Amino acid sequence: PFTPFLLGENEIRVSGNTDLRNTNRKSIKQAEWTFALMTHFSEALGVNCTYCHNSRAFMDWNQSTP
Amino acid sequence: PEYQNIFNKVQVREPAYPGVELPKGSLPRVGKPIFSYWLGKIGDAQIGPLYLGGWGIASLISGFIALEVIGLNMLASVGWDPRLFLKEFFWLGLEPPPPAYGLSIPPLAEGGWWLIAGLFLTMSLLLWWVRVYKRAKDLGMGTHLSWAFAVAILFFLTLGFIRPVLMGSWGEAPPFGIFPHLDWTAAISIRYGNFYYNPFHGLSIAFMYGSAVLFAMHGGTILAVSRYGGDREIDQITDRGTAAERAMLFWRWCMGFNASMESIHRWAWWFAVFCIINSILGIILTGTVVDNWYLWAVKHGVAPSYPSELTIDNPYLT
Amino acid sequence: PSTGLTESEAKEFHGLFMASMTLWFGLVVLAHILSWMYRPWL
Amino acid sequence: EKSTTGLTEAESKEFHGIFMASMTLWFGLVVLAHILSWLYRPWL
Amino acid sequence: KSTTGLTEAESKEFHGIFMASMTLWFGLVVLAHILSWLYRPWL
Amino acid sequence: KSTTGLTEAESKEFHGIFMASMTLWFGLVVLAHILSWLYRPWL
Amino acid sequence: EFGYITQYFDLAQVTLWAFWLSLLSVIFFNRREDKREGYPQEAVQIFGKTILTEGFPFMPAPKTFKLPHNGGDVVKPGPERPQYDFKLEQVDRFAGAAYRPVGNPMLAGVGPGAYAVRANKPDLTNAGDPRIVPMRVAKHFAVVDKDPDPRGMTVIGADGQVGGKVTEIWVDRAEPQVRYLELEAGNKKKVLVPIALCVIKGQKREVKVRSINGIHFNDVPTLSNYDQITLAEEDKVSAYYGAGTLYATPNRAESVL
Amino acid sequence: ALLNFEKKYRVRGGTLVGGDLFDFWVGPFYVGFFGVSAVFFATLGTMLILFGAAIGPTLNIWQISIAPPDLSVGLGFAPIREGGLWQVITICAVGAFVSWALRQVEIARKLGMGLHVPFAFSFAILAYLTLVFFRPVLLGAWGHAFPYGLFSHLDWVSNVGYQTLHFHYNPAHMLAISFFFINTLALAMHGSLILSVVNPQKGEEVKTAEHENTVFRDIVGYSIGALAIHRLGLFLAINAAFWSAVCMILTGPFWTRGWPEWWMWWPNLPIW
Amino acid sequence: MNAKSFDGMHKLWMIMNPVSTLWAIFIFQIFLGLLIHMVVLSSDLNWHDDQIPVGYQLQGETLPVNLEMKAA
Amino acid sequence: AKSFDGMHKLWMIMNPVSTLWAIFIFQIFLGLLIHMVVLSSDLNWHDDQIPVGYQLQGETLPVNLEMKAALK
Amino acid sequence: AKSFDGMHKLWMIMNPVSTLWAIFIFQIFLGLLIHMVVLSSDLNWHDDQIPVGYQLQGETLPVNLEMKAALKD
Amino acid sequence: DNFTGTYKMWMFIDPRRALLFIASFQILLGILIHMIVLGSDLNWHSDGIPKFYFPNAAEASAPIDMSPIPSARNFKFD
Ligand code: BCL
Ligand code: BCL
Ligand code: BCL
Ligand code: BCL
Ligand code: BCL
Ligand SMILES: CC(C)=CCC/C(C)=C\CC/C(C)=C/CC/C(C)=C\CC/C(C)=C/CC/C(C)=C/CC/C(C)=C/CC/C(C)=C/CC1=C(C)C(=O)c2ccccc2C1=O
Ligand SMILES: COC(C)(C)CCC/C(C)=C/C=C/C(C)=C/C=C/C(C)=C/C=C\C=C(C)\C=C\C=C(C)\C=C\C=C(/C)CCCC(C)(C)OC
Ligand SMILES: [Ca+2]
Ligand SMILES: [Ca+2]
Ligand SMILES: [Ca+2]
Ligand SMILES: [Ca+2]
Ligand SMILES: [Fe+3]
Ligand SMILES: [Mg+2]
Repeated sequence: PFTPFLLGENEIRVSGNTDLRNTNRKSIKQAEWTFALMTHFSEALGVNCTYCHNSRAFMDWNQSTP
Repeated sequence: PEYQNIFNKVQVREPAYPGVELPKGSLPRVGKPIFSYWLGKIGDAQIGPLYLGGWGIASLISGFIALEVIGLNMLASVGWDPRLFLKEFFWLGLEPPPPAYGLSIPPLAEGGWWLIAGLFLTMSLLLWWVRVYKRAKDLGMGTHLSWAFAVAILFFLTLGFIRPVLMGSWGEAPPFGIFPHLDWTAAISIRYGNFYYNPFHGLSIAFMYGSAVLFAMHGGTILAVSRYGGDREIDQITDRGTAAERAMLFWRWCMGFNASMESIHRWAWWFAVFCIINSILGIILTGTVVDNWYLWAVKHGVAPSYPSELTIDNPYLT
Repeated sequence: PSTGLTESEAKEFHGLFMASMTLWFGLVVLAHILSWMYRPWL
Repeated sequence: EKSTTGLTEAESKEFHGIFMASMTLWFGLVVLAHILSWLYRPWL
Repeated sequence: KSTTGLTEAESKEFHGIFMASMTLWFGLVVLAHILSWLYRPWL
Repeated sequence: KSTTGLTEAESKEFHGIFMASMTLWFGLVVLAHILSWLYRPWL
Repeated sequence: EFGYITQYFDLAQVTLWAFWLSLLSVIFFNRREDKREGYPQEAVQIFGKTILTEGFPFMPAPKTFKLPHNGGDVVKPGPERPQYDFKLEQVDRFAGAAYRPVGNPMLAGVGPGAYAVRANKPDLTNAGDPRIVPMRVAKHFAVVDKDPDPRGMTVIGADGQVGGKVTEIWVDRAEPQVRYLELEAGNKKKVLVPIALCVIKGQKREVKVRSINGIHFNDVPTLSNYDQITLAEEDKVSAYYGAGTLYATPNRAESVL
Repeated sequence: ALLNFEKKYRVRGGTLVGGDLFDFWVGPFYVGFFGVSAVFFATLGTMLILFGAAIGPTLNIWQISIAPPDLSVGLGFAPIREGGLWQVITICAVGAFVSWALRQVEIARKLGMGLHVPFAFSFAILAYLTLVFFRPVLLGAWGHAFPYGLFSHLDWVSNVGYQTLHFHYNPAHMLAISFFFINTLALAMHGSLILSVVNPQKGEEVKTAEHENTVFRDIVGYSIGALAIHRLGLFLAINAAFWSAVCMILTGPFWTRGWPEWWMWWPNLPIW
Repeated sequence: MNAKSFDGMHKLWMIMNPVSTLWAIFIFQIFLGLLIHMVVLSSDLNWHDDQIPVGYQLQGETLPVNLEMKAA
Repeated sequence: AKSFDGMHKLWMIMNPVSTLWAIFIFQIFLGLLIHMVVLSSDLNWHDDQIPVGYQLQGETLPVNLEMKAALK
Repeated sequence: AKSFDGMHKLWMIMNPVSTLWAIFIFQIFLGLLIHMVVLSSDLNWHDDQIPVGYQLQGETLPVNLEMKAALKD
Repeated sequence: DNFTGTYKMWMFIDPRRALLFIASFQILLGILIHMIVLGSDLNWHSDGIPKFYFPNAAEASAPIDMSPIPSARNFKFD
């Protein structure tokens, strides 16, 4: 996941901003590439997902940590 | 203590039973029946014979072509080495086409083998459906086992064919692996905002828990009255004995209502089928109607709201 | 007679089966001629 | 003792005659299809 | 004793035809490989 | 006592043909390996 | 804007309502099928009068089982055969009080020793033969060696005393397996014991029957003909052994702690 | 109300505690000492859940939540408004569940039958106690247990799962899921088969045991038997519960990395 | 021997079932045929995609009609 | 040297038919396995591009080259 | 020197056919296992490129080199 | 000849089962070879001969796996 994300400049976000079907066209494969990069963030610092997220909404900034 | 009836202490043999006579015009049964002492410690010891007619051969040709394809692609992914195949076996898989190809037929090493294996597995399961139906109907029985099988086939086709077509991409379907298909499960939950806030997912979990509860309860109750001949359910249904009476008093006294020896089997049927019906309904709406299950749950007054105390600044707004 | 049909019954069935199959294939050919006229694929 | 299908030798001869005729006709049609395909889109 | 019910005459008959068929099959295989070597040699 | 129903004459017969067949098979294996060594030596 | 809303009503909502209504309706049908046995129930009134009530939802209309080999029709819910003659005394003067047996508790047919009133015909195979039979009538069965043959062993009876000796095994021809052991008792009668109430020790060559006592094997119910057993007789035998779980010793029905 | 056949079975005796004082029925229910206990504890627990909802922000059914203490309380005693209510309710819950099991034992003794059902219930109880008692004690704090709320214990489940980066690769989790899935399949087949044999094709007789064996030997080649399928059922459900308890006692106390990294013992065997 | 060593070989079918053997041979041959064709198609010897004697997708992309339509 | 005299008596305790079937099946499995193990090593003979690379041969045919020029 | 006299009586309590089958199957499994264990180490003899590397030999044939050259244009 | 008595084959092999095997196998093999040839360069449905009939994308890249779901239909990727 480093070639598209840490040298190239691709969008990491995959989730929508409303609840029903809208203009979002990302796929499950893009979600997998994001999941891979996040796994590396966790390993490189010695932490879990919950060091920066609340898993019940991985996309909300008002429910993240500082 | 007292005998618990979990293993057979004394075994007995007679010559093998060939089976109830079939209607005239049928093929013979293939195989000579053998006996297993270890299988007889816990159940019936006879293995075979088997019935192979028209539909169960077409099935088994389809299924084995599919298996050969899946196995060979997993093996090509390590460079044909069987040592590496055994070493890294849970990480291998056959992957779907890249999502940019849409619903077209892609080249063979970039998703076409996935498409072939999917088609052959589908045909295999539909031919098996016809076999199950005809086998039960030729012996003169009700066809209840075909209805439940139909539900299961429908769930296999929903995730895999119907949802990918309604979305516009074959790359939305699971791959054929062990760890690869677990990764698919997690990713589809992450992309469509948290399956815990999908209500059909909650209802199917309710019915899977309930299946385990109900079958522990039934298995216990019939082993507990097998000293009064309770394991013979057909006779207890058509001539109620003391085993059925005790079995229904137990539950009536314990929780206030009961079923009968025939009705509990309808409860079993339905608890196993509602699980999968809700599975279909929950997958078919994801992506095609709802894009974020958590935001849906918030709009309909379902999600709790933890206290905040802080303010985090969205850096895309700055 | 593993199906219980005699030889006369088999002859009868065969007659009508072959007629029906020929008619079906005729209709298939007609459909393909129309499709070739509308959108030739080779 | 031995595995049998109940066919006599005359019935087997009859079945064999028609089986071989049918297989030959099928293979003839296959050859024709491949000649047409080679004329249209040669693959080797 | 494990037995197939075939006598010795029946076994001789079966063996004759089995060997003939296997020889014909292997002949066809050899022919296919000669053609393939002429078209696309692999070694 | 575990027994196969074969007498000693039947066992002698079976053994004769078994040993002949195994020897022929191993001969063919040796020939295949000599060809492979000539084409692509591995040690 | 992260949580903007366009429209409140959607399809997921309607579909969820439809499911709530499709459940809530199989409950109805299953609860109605639950009441083809044991109903109408008997409600006791303010001063002892008993009426028949039927519950919620009401009982279904009767259906018919057609039994094989001209074994008759069974309508359900339908009539009932008459109870036998149990005697009981209530302990406390209210409808929800318990009962005590009046005579000898072992020979009373109340409590865990109650039984049902079934047909006086044997259960049949698919060919029309009786299903449960002794191993001398079924001449093709054999006990698998590797397993202790119980024929010959003794029948110790839960207080250490001897009950009798095993003389026959009763098998099940439809599903090959052991169902009963036949034994000769202390007064030289032939009585049966279900195989699911026997612990068989091969080396001691004993069968331990924890249910009843040694002297209790003399009063086990007997059969009419010893080449077959009927549904009624199965019930009687099994129920007699089940009465001992509470009546064998006077201390068995008496609050562990 | 009593069933048609019920009166001859309502005798006294069979109890564990108490004696003749609580040996009666109320309607269809049987009460006993443990019946009184169970209803007492259920009522108290329910009322405390409701009060903990009253002091919260909402009485919406989906958004009620009562949470355990903080991790700084350790294995001590928390204030009522910040964790102690959760502790009292979790005492009531244990009391009610064990009472339920012992009442079952009394009933089965009275009717003359075996103790298989309370024994299978014991494994559900064991899984609950693993989540609220054993795992918290081994990790050193009550605040490792889940809060009481629909939708709010699901947030717990989610975050605990992601504390190991990918919880699908937990081995005992895989084994338990295997048992759950196979149990639903078996229950569908058993239900279908009995219904099919007593509800045959229109205008036919009820079928027999031979038909039951034949159908599955025709389709699949092996039939397990009418008494062994009940055994197989008790077995699959109990094993599901057991391996769930193991998988949770492994996570945290005995493994703190990601779960994919455990599996690394396999491709590192020096034999390939 | 060396010449009379394989004399009684025809007796083989008194201990080996002919029907089972026939079915096994046929099924094994079909499975092996599929396997070898798939293994050779996944190598450098592939004969469907090698663009010999001509590439057909490339041939279709450069037809004058398609070129003139793509030009607009 | 007379230590292996009674060896022929082996077939009075070991079943000949079972042994034959076991040997045949094991030999086929081992054949497939060794071919796959050697093909996945440096000795691979299908993909080694000897005596020539065929995909590369198809990419540089004059017809394909002239078509790829007119596209680009 | 006289401790192992009655050893031949072993076959009066242990079944010879079962023992033979067990030995044969165990030996085949162990043969496969040791070959796989040695192939996965530094002693591997199929991939060590001795006495020559054949993939490398194929990549640098003059015909393949000349075809790869005419593609860079 | 050597093949004089081949017709006796059907005295121990069931001709009904033989027919049921052969029909099934041939139909399945037909489907298989068609799908294999369609997933290659010999494909004849979307090859643009004698004409491309669909409104295809004007610039379609070579699709990779890290891709989004397409907005419109397209069948010309090469
Ligand atoms: C570009 C491609 C063309 C196209 C090219 C072709 C070609 C080529 C063929 C068809 C054929 C069919 N097409 Mg078309 N077809 C197109 C678009 C459509 C659309 C649509 C929504 O766009 C539909 C609904 C159809 C539907 C049909 C069916 C009528 C027919 C397949 C019948 C079948 O499967 O029998 C299977 C069922 C049986 C065999 C059962 C046995 C007989 C039964 C009892 C009688 C059924 C009658 C039958 C349907 C015909 C009735 C017509 C009457 C004689 C008047 N096509 C497009 C426009 N289509 C096939 C056909 O017409 O067959 C003659 C055919 O060869
Ligand atoms: C570029 C490649 C070519 C192509 C190259 C070939 C080649 C090469 C062959 C085919 C063959 C077939 N092709 Mg084509 N084919 C093309 C495009 C198509 C398309 C399409 C949508 O584009 C279709 C639907 C078909 C369909 C067909 C079938 C008619 C036939 C397969 C028969 C079978 O499956 O065995 C079914 C077999 C059985 C059930 C057993 C034996 C049959 C017996 C006698 C009873 C069945 C009834 C009847 C005879 C069935 C066939 C109908 C005809 C009369 C043959 N092709 C393209 C243009 N095709 C095969 C063929 O022609 O067979 C003669 C064949 O060899
Ligand atoms: C680069 C590689 C070459 C190639 C190299 C080879 C080589 C080498 C061989 C084949 C063989 C076969 N190839 Mg090729 N093959 C290629 C491409 C193809 C393609 C294709 C779509 O591209 C197809 C469909 C085939 C199909 C076939 C089958 C006919 C045959 C496997 C038969 C079998 O498995 O019998 C299994 C079934 C049985 C044993 C049962 C009995 C046989 C039945 C009764 C008849 C089957 C067909 C028969 C042999 C031919 C018809 C009869 C004769 C005309 C008299 N090849 C390419 C071009 N192929 C093999 C072969 O032909 O041997 C004869 C073989 O050795
Ligand atoms: C670099 C490696 C070399 C190579 C080196 C070797 C070596 C070394 C050997 C083989 C052997 C074989 N190779 Mg090679 N081989 C290569 C590439 C191939 C390719 C291919 C698609 O590329 C194929 C299909 C084969 C296929 C074969 C089989 C003919 C044979 C395996 C027999 C077997 O398993 O029987 C096991 C099954 C049984 C014994 C069942 C019993 C059935 C009876 C006895 C009849 C079976 C017939 C039998 C298969 C062949 C006899 C041939 C006849 C005399 C014509 N090789 C490459 C070029 N190959 C082996 C062999 O030659 O055996 C003598 C062998 O030792
Ligand atoms: C991101 C989150 C992770 C995840 C994180 C976890 C965590 C964390 C846990 C599990 C646990 C489980 N997971 Mg998981 N799990 C995930 C994905 C899955 C998937 C899937 C398809 O993806 C499946 C099928 C499962 C399945 C399972 C089960 C193996 C297990 C739950 C059963 C159980 O605990 O029974 C045990 C039964 C009980 C605890 C019930 C207690 C019963 C009590 C005694 C009786 C109550 C009566 C009541 C009060 C009375 C009401 C009365 C009214 C009158 C009616 N998980 C994802 C990857 N999973 C749980 C587990 O294993 O715990 C042991 C667990 O803690
Ligand atoms: C709470 C309160 C306000 C109390 C006041 C009332 C007072 C004062 C006292 C009452 C006395 C007492 C002690 C009451 C305790 C009871 C109370 C209050 C609550 C408990 C009720 C309760 C726990 C019910 C839960 C019911 C549920 C959801 C069950 C789940 C499983 C389920 C859906 C089962 C349906 C299928 C059934 C009926 C299975 C049972 C069943 C099985 C499993 C067989 O195998 C079998 C085999 C052969 C014949 C019959 C049967 C059979 O009936
Ligand atoms: C080395 O091995 C050999 C070759 C010797 C054989 C051994 C085989 C082995 C070891 C196999 C191992 C297999 C494993 C581990 C498989 C794992 C499988 C799992 C867990 C799969 C899970 C999910 C997959 C799903 C749900 C797939 C669903 C696919 C569907 C529904 C496909 C639909 C496609 C269709 C209907 C075709 C449409 C095509 C067309 C032509 C219409 O498009 C236009
Ligand atoms: Ca080519
Ligand atoms: Ca080469
Ligand atoms: Ca080397
Ligand atoms: Ca075209
Ligand atoms: Fe049941
Ligand atoms: Mg993946």
